[PDB]
Amino acid sequence: PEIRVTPLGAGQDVGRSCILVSIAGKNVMLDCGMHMGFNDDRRFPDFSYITQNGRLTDFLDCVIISHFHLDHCGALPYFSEMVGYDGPIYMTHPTQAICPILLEDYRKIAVDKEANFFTSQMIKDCMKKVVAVHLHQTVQVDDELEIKAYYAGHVLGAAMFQIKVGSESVVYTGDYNMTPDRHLGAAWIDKCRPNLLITESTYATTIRDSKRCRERDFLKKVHETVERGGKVLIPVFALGRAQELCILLETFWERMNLKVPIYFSTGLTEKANHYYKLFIPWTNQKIRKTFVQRNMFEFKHIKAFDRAFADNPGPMVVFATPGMLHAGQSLQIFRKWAGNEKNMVIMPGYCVQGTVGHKILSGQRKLEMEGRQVLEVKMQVEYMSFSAHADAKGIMQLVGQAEPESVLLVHGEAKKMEFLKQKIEQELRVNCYMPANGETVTLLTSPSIPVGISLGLLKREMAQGLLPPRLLHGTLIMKDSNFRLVSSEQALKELGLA
Amino acid sequence: KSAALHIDLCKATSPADALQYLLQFARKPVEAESVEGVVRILLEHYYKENDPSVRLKIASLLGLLSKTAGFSPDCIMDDAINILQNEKSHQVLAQLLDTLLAIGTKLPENQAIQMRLVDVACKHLTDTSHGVRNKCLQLLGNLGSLRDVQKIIGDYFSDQDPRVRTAAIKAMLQLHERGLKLHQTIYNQACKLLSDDYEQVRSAAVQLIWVVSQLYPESIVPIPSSNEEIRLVDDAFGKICHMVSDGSWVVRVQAAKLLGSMEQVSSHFLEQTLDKKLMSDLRRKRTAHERAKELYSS
Amino acid sequence: MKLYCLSGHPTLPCNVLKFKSTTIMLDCGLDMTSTLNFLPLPLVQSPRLSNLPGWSLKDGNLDKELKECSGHVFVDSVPEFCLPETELIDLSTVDVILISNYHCMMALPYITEHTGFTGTVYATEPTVQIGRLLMEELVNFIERVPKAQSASLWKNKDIQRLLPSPLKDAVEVSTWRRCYTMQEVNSALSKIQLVGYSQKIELFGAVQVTPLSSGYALGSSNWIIQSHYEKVSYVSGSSLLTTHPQPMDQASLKNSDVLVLTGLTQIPTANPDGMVGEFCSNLALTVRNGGNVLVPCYPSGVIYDLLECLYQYIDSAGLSSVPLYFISPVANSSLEFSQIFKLKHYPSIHGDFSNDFRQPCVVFTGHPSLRFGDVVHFMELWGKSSLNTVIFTEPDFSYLEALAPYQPLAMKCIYCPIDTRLNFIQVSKLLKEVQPLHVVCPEQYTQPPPAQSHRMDLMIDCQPPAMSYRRAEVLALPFKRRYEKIEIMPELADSLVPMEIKPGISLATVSAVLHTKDNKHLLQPP
Repeated sequence: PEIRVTPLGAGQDVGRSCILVSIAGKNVMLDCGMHMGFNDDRRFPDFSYITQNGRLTDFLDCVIISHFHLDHCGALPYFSEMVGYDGPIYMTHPTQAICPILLEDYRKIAVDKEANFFTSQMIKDCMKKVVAVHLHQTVQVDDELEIKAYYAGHVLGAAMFQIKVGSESVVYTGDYNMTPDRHLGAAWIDKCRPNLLITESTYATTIRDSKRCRERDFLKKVHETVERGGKVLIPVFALGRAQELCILLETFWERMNLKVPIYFSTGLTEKANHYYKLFIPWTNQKIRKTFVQRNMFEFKHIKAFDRAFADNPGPMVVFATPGMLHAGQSLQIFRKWAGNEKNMVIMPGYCVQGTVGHKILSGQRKLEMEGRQVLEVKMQVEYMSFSAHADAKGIMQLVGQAEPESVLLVHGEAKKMEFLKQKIEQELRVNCYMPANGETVTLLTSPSIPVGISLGLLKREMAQGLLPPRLLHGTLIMKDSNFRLVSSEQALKELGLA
Repeated sequence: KSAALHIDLCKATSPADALQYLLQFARKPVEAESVEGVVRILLEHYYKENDPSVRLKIASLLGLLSKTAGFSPDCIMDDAINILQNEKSHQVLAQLLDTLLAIGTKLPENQAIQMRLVDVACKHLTDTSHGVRNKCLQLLGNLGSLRDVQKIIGDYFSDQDPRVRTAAIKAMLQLHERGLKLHQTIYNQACKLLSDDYEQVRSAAVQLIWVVSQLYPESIVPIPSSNEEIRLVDDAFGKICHMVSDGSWVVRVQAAKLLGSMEQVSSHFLEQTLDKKLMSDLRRKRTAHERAKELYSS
Repeated sequence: MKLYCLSGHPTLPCNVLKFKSTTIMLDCGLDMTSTLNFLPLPLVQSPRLSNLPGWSLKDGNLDKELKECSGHVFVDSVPEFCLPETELIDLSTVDVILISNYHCMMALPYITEHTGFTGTVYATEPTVQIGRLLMEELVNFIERVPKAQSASLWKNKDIQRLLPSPLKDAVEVSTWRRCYTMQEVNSALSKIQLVGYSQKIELFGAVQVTPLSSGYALGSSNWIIQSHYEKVSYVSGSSLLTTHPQPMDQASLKNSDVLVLTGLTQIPTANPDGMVGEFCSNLALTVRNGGNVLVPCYPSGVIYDLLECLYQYIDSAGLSSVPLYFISPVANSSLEFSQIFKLKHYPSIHGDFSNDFRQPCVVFTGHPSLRFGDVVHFMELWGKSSLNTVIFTEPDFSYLEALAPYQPLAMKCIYCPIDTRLNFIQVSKLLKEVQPLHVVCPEQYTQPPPAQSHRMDLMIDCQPPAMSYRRAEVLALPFKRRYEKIEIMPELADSLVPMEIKPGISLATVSAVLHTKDNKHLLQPP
């Protein structure tokens, strides 16, 4: 009755979220990722379990993937042919639609950078081995184990998954936002009482209101820039992140409106527009209602921007493509904005992508590119946590609703996690971990044995209960098939001994 | 027509023939003196009939006849009580208890009400019957005095079914609304069940916490509970806040109205409020501003 | 287990299951044949209605409130809808209500706002919304014209005995009520909690209910009510194959102790596909001759299946420039849902429609009943022209009732009823495999249909009990064994003391004490 959890890529390290979980006799991998900022050695978090059993299918019963981010599902196509996995890969319906979109786009950026990467061929192969699981739908993946989705917010398709085989439930909760950000209300999990709760610890410091604070900060920053041709250079790594940026720009225009200039994500913002409109069910309840009665996500400005914002020194509000990548549209945009007063750049996400993340952290003017390029920046660097995620207050709350026997911290930095772990240990009467990459926690539980009573017996004892001391006798019949509890007399009669 | 009806009831060919006739009679109204007629007849039939289905409707009919404007339910409450003692299926008994509650409210005389209450305390102890228990709680609550009643209700506060738990809370709540004064024992009991699994229970629980909070704001809770001693109302306000942040959309609605309605909260605690956690469902959001303005006056 | 049957009609059942100390109202349905019984009510005063005679019932009494059209009586009150009997079982005691299909969930707000009930209705997300816009559609139609002032005044038994055949056959007369307001609709929809498919929503820690996929139109949710020992399965609106909606979950409905089947083909000789084809032919023929086409349909289900075929025929026939004008308030909403999950829709008649009206067209109108809605008015305009046709696509209402008040009509009348719901052969094949021990289904299914002599009737090996109105029927199941889990740290050890009697049987003396927390059982040593 021991459940062994070993993060091969998650744990103390943020990104490459991969967590193997051995509830009873069943192994289940919780994600499989592409840690960014490294040319090699991090395409796929190394697979100890793979090295042991040649075929993954035999060793691994099942794989649940949280959502489309390259962090989580990025290296899901690794597994098409090379390590040769077959079985039900389980994502929510919104996830699986957008998952290939980001897979292929990264595939594109990788080949222009030779590298033995998955072609579209093998990405498609891997995608053909996928089962879509609706929200709050209990699906038995095996005879014994079953998995149920929950609403994780964060993005359309963020599924909080509870793998339960018997009475012991491990509920992973990765990238869940506990506030009603746009496109998403607050993430609800019911009172499962799972044995182990696994959480994202990206924010181990308690934050202000998710929406109001982020509006205030954005507006202030924009106004500050605007004085002398204030530029905008904002990285956006997701489809639903682009929409967020567009809404923020709309808000700016509403409050101010002094400068007409607006820019959009990229050429194919048509697509994002499309996808969001498609999945009305999953979106925030209120937002969906508003959409059924109002127009959603109008944008026709991207094309106008591109030409205007081709290395010229104006006010254009450009949210460029993949900011924290080796190359891309975003890198080009950053190079364009580099070394001018006009320029202000915002890091909307967590801005933790290996080397680029480190550069963001220390914000060194004398920054060195991977190639032999000398770029010196003299713009204003401000970071805001506008990224959809749960603050350390939020983590506390969800721990509350689940109220597990224990918690395990993955997907934050160790320092931050340490403090959070201490807090949770003090606050709720549970013992919580913060394991490193490749380190397993053998958290002992015990078996909870299900047996059937005779209804007569139960009734009688219940009656004894209410008038007040309540000792109850009787025997078990044990065929190992149908464990039953019967009365003294009844058992005697059953086995035929007078 | 009273004696014709008598004849029709027995002449039923099958159990389910009897059932329909009773049903049809339900749909024709009965005057003061014919209601006396039919009650008697319908009791007689009840004795002699072996199918529960029919017994159940007989009971429903009885209740309907009790509720008649002209009718006074005297000389047949004793009969009802007698049949209660010697009945055997929980559904029918619950229906009869419901009839008894109807009878109780029909005439406000002190003596008969008390008799009925005692009868229902007896029926309150019924076992593995979720429904007799609930009906009993309801009736106790409805026919109750102005202490013993209040003390009784806590027993069923801690009951197997959440369905009984709720009923108990509502019963106490009812006792308040007929001009009674609940005790601080009740307060502690209400604080003990604010964090039950079922959504119903939680809804009711805060309702009551608010009730007793308004009853004893001046009183204080001696227990430190990891801090220095503070006011009852202070703690009540706190507990109701927590509920705003609880994991349900309807539990929050309960909290919001009550949080706003709270008075003589200490200026410190009132200032500190996390009532600005308005989010998600926009019904709650709208609701929580309404009372904000009512009490910003204050 | 006692199941109380509270509604007569096979189509809308409202059957209340008392089981494992928890009672469930398996559906809430509004019948609507009573409404077809009353005289039709137009948006704008129609000459005929004003100039109609009485039926000369005489015998003293009423000549005001009974009329005569083509030798058939109607009543000069507002159409009144039959609703499931409320008397046999108290609503309070029926705990939660499960609601299967959006068509079958009407009359929810009657009960919730009229007769006392404090529980939580469980219905899957699509059906709630579709049903919401359908009741709003219904309320709008009856309240467009305030002619509800009048009283029926024919309900008396004596009056019924003397009056003629059409009215005579009302199974209940006294339970008829005028339609609920938009407030009650709102209350009803509010109390519904939206529960997805295959979701194990458990009530009061007693039984586990879950809405399985039925195969029928979007939101069609047959239900299984299991308790770890007895699985009771409820099988309404459960068309096998209807294309787009997720198919019927036969495997999930398998090995059910007690199967209740209620939704089934209104027409046994449906021949769905053929009728769709014929429909489109007829429409085409008439638009070609230059006469107009009228289709009385609802705002979901059948409407969209018929639209996809029409487009295809136009593509194949090149019969363009014939405006397909859909006229209904919630048309807006209807199309929106289709999107979420050359036709021009106008919420308001005498508006965009009037300005854009063209000489030939195919108009899909307000209500199939022909009593309340916009159909009435267009029916009147096109009645007097032989050219113009009316196609009844809807099975709910018999061909002949609509024809009855409007009997002197020139319009060519065509019947093209399409029901995707399981056929009797389909139900027969379903039930061999699903293999349930007792099945409960209305009398209607038990006997062959009145129309046809032939033995198409629903039969199972176990000879299934026939339901009926006001019939409380008790099936033959007593609970024999119920679950109880064993403690981990204290109990397991002491209760792991087996003493072997036989090779395959062991015996352990178990002593503990039981806490009955939230209706669950746990034995642990004191």
